[PDB]
Amino acid sequence: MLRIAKEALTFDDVLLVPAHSTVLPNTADLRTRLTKNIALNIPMVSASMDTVTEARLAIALAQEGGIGFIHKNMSIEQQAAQVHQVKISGGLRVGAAVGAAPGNEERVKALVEAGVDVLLIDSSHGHSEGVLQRIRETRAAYPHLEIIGGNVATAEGARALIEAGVSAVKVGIGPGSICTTRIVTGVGVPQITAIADAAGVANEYGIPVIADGGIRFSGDISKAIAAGASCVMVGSMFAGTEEAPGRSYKAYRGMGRIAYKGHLKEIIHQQMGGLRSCMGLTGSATVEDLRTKAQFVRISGA
Amino acid sequence: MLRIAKEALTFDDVLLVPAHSTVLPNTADLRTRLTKNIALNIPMVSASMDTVTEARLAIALAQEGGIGFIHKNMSIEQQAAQVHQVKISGGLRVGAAVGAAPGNEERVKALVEAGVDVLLIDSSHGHSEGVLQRIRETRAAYPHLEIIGGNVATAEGARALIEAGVSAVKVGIGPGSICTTRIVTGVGVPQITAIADAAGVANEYGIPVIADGGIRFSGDISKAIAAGASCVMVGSMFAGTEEAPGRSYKAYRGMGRIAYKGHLKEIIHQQMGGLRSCMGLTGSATVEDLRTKAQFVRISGA
Amino acid sequence: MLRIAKEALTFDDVLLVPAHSTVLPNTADLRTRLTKNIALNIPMVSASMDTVTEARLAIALAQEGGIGFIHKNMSIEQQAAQVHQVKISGGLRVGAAVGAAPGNEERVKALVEAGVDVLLIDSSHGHSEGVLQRIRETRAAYPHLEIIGGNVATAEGARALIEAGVSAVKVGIGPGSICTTRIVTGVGVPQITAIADAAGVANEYGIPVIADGGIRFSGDISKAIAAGASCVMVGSMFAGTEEAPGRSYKAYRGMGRIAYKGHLKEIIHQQMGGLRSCMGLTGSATVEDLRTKAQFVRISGA
Amino acid sequence: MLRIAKEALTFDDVLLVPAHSTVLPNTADLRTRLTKNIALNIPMVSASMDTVTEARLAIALAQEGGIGFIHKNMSIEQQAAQVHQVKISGGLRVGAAVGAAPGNEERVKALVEAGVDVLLIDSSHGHSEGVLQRIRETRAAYPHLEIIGGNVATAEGARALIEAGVSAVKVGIGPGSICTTRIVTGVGVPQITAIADAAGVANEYGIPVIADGGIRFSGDISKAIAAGASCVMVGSMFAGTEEAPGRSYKAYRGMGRIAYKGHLKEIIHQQMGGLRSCMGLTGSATVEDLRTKAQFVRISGA
Ligand SMILES: O=c1[nH]c(=O)c2[nH+]cn([C@@H]3O[C@H](COP(=O)(O)O)[C@@H](O)[C@H]3O)c2[nH]1
Ligand SMILES: O=c1[nH]c(=O)c2[nH+]cn([C@@H]3O[C@H](COP(=O)(O)O)[C@@H](O)[C@H]3O)c2[nH]1
Ligand SMILES: O=c1[nH]c(=O)c2[nH+]cn([C@@H]3O[C@H](COP(=O)(O)O)[C@@H](O)[C@H]3O)c2[nH]1
Ligand SMILES: O=c1[nH]c(=O)c2[nH+]cn([C@@H]3O[C@H](COP(=O)(O)O)[C@@H](O)[C@H]3O)c2[nH]1
Ligand SMILES: [Cl-]
Ligand SMILES: [Cl-]
Ligand SMILES: [Cl-]
Ligand SMILES: [Cl-]
Ligand SMILES: [Cl-]
Ligand SMILES: [Cl-]
Ligand SMILES: [Cl-]
Ligand SMILES: [Cl-]
Repeated sequence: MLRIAKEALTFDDVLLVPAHSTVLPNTADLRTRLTKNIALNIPMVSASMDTVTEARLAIALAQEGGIGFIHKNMSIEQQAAQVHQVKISGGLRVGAAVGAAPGNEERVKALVEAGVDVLLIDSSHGHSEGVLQRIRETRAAYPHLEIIGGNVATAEGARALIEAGVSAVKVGIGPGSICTTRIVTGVGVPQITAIADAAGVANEYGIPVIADGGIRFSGDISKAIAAGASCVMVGSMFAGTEEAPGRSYKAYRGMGRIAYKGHLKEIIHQQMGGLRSCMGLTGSATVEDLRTKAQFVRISGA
Repeated sequence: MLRIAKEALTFDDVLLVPAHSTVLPNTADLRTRLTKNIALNIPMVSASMDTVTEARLAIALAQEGGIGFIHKNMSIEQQAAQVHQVKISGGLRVGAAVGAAPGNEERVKALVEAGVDVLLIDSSHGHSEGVLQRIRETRAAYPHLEIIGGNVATAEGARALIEAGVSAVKVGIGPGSICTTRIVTGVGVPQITAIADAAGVANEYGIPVIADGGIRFSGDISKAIAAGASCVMVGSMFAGTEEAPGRSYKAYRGMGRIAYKGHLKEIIHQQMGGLRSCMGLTGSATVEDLRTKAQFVRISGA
Repeated sequence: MLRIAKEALTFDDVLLVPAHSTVLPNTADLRTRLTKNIALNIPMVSASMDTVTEARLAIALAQEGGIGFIHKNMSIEQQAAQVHQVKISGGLRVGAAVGAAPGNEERVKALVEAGVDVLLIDSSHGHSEGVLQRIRETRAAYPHLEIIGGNVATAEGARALIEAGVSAVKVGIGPGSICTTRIVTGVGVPQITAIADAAGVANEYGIPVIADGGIRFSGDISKAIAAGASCVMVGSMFAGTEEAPGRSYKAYRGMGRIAYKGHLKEIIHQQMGGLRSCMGLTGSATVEDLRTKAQFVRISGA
Repeated sequence: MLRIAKEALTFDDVLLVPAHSTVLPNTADLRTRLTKNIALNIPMVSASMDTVTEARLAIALAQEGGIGFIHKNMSIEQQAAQVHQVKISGGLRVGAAVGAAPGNEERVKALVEAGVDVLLIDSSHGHSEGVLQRIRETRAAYPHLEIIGGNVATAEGARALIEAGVSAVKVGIGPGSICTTRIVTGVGVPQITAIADAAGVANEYGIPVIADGGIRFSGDISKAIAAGASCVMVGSMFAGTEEAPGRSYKAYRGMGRIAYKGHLKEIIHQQMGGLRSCMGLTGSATVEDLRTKAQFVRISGA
């Protein structure tokens, strides 16, 4: 009667199962892929948000083995110069975001001319035909440009993005800490099922999946990876750091205030320490082992 | 052993699934049906409550494309005059409510003579034989009058109302924000299952279903429609507005105080903006697409 | 692997389903049975607790159509005299409780000689052999005495009580508002499943089931009856009334303080008004209709 | 798609079912086994934590019929002397913990020479090859030494420990009140399923299982035993007692403050009183009856 496609699971619905292990946390290999052709030293990227990622944060994150996505709420001169700034600070990679509306061609051109490593075409709805069309137009114009498209939350959405020409699929409709999509629209898919459904398709093509939204604790990063993600995208977790664009707070807002957190490097150290522990507990030598072989148990939340 | 008919779902048990879309929010078509023969420009109607709907609110809502139901807790002169007031403010439609007890014939006659577009026969229990009898008596007396009957929460209740002669079925036993039915009586059906069960029957006859109770957020409106409703009836959401009959509050009570909310037009704008977004995300060009083709996922609430 | 007998449901797991009805709340028939041979005008009895039932409350409740159980924490003279007090206030019925330990014979004799209508043999564990033995000894000694035995929470426990000679089975292990059994012992059965399992057996013999514990709201009374109970036993709900043995409170304690509630008659009126409403909504003309024909839906608690 | 091994249950997901009983709480037999060759008078052991167990607590617990595990965060002289202290206070048994890193041989030798009854090889991950290797090395060196290995949370982990030479398997990954494993790593198994899976294997060899972590209330002890554990290990429950190493608190920290609790003997008395009650309710004459024959119901947590 009611058209229910299936049950869907979020981070708090599952735990990872410990397994025989020869991995110690300090020996775990955190290397992974952002896109088909771009490797990362750690599985973390920053959100393309005007309170999270500008050049300073992008530099800090790349030095720690991640990549930042310069947000689009700035002029092209400003966004190209930020790209260039990162590129000259010693062979660092950088991304930049553009919207999916028509008229973005000059922004894309400037970013590409500035040496951007990866273009993110950011949308609240990656399965929208206008998004697919922007990706197809960009891929035709720039046959060798690494392109992330998103966000999707289904197998069919991931397949559509891949067939539009993306280099990586970004997943997340509903899960972000801002919570407006779900409440305002009634649309979303719990993020563990969303990642798995997208990865089920993406794996067939060797296309990485990026898990975007809902990461609160380092345990969520492990679960996101085990569900099939190659890396995670975080906004709230890095907002309020020194590097982000009677107590001290910084603005965090949807594209609210967050308590000051100090320097990004310590946050990243704590988060990856958790991941390293999980890899020791699950016997995962590499991110790929975690992503393809670790097992979950479903829990009640009692 | 225990006589359990089935499991039943409420709004918080489900999310809508994003889908391929050529719909933009500004292009979504919000037109729908209130009854077999009455169209609405937006899928919203107001509750027949003495703290929610009198002439002023009914006028404001009709100007925005909805319809109001003038409550019955007033004399006939008063209720007929309120009907007339709305009708003369420029070709606006209006409803009015009457109780299901015997002796309502003169009230119904006066409302009909005042030009009421739709008569609501309101009951806490639409599957009661006394209600069915009042609907049958009214339908026989006024063969062409649009009549809403309710409330029901089951397939069998919807079928009984239709067989009594209603023009639309109103659903909701248990879900209203007042919460007394469930707590006091132990009776109710979670509203997403209630809407779907009623729509399963009503669809066979082209009879609209009105989802009444439990709408807190614009996301609930989308879900109600996707479960099979043609429009939603709201009480709490409009109570406390300027138009409803050291902080400022208005009474909201069952047939309690609610913080002042300003003008109805802004509320309606925000609520329909959410619905338009959901339609963009689900690829629903029209209310009918959302109502008949969108899909849900079941969630745990973790 | 894990020895799980089945899933079990409490009051908050279920709702009653509305049904076709010719019953109005004021026409509902609240008569029921306490025991095989004792009728009640309403389905309520009071707990045998030293902060709930002495003669004054027992009188008030019997005048409203219920029956009270004089608690045992008093001497025999005191407990017999309390029995007699109720019996002389105009043809009122009364119960009295005794413990299940050996040595209760003189207490039982005195109660029987005082005219007690029903003897309650009260235990936290009715399936204990010592309890069954006390019931068997009492039944042999007093072949015509109405005897309630309890508490049990299973089919097998109900069958054992019946085979020991009880006139009614009292159900409840775990559900009481005091909550110590569950927390301290880890033992219990959710009360809706407990009632149904016990009634499944008891019905085969025409033996009533009394639902004891966990009743918070009048909705719980309806659900208890629909699960198979003939009446409900309440402690917290009547504790703190005028009649029970800078704000005003009375002691409520396990065999804590409760806010003063005024007179018992108003409480009973409100509780039975809820039940009458439920019977109108479910089309239950009599307690037996509710107990044997009404249907539930299972809910998530979202 | 998603690699989910199964659903898993914690203490709050289940209740024990009452059963026919000839057991009174005062007649229940609390004797059990710690290891293959070490009996206990009550099923309780203390955690090897630097805020829970040193000689004073170990003595007090052994006098009540349990055994304590002297923690390792002290020198060998200190840890051997603490062992000796307990051994001379009148034929008391004592355990001691060592880490699983290489270099522990002299610590183990000193503990064994001091008369330690049981060696605990403590790890957050008992299925780690380094742990299995330390157990195998210890078993080869000390063919007759009772050795506890842990912690594991799976059948396969329990089997690995047994095949490494342990005398008892300790279970718990994720359940401890400190909660860091789950949150930081995303790894864990709900403790009732973890105990049952481990006991399913261990039972085949007559090897006891020790349930470690998550015990808050005496009801949890009963459930842990019924799930298959022979005894429980507690940290938080004994931290803050007089004997543990403007209000009064003691440190409780992971290997935080806890309110002062008075003397250990009263805590143990209350906890075992709950267990005795559960055994009366379930008809379990002995710990083995509870561990192998009692039944659970699954509950929703409403
Ligand atoms: O519900 C939303 N309302 C918004 O206004 C919004 N803006 C961004 N995003 C998305 O949230 C992601 C970051 O989520 P977290 O704060 O949980 O890391 C981001 O990376 C986006 O995918 C939004 N989600
Ligand atoms: O539980 C209830 N006790 C009452 O006294 C009551 N009065 C009205 N209604 C119903 O609630 C609907 C409006 O519900 P919301 O405030 O959730 O919009 C209305 O449209 C009615 O269907 C009641 N429900
Ligand atoms: O957990 C418990 N600890 C106690 O000390 C206790 N004493 C009584 N009872 C039982 O609770 C019933 C009344 O429960 P309510 O307050 O929910 O009506 C009573 O009728 C009893 O069945 C107890 N339960
Ligand atoms: O999540 C954890 N973080 C820690 O730092 C930690 N240290 C000890 N343990 C384990 O917790 C057990 C005691 O748990 P309880 O306080 O629940 O009795 C102990 O017996 C250990 O198994 C830890 N768990
Ligand atoms: Cl999608
Ligand atoms: Cl989520
Ligand atoms: Cl109905
Ligand atoms: Cl609902
Ligand atoms: Cl029982
Ligand atoms: Cl219960
Ligand atoms: Cl394990
Ligand atoms: Cl747990």
